[PDB]
Amino acid sequence: APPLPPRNRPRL
Amino acid sequence: TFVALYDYESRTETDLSFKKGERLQIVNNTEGDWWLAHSLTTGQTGYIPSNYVAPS
Repeated sequence: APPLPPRNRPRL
Repeated sequence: TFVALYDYESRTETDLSFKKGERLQIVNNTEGDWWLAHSLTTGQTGYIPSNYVAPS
């Protein structure tokens, strides 16, 4: 399994 | 009908942690790499890491 990716976009 | 290949540990209350082999009903998968999944076992919403799930 890969490293947790960035949730869709960075907050704003 | 997606399947979490790996177990995901939600770090916030806006996401649901799943395990390897857990079925998750994908919801919105057009934002980025994370999509909103709905667990059918209990019936709760919770984002999910797409890199950990796959389309069956």
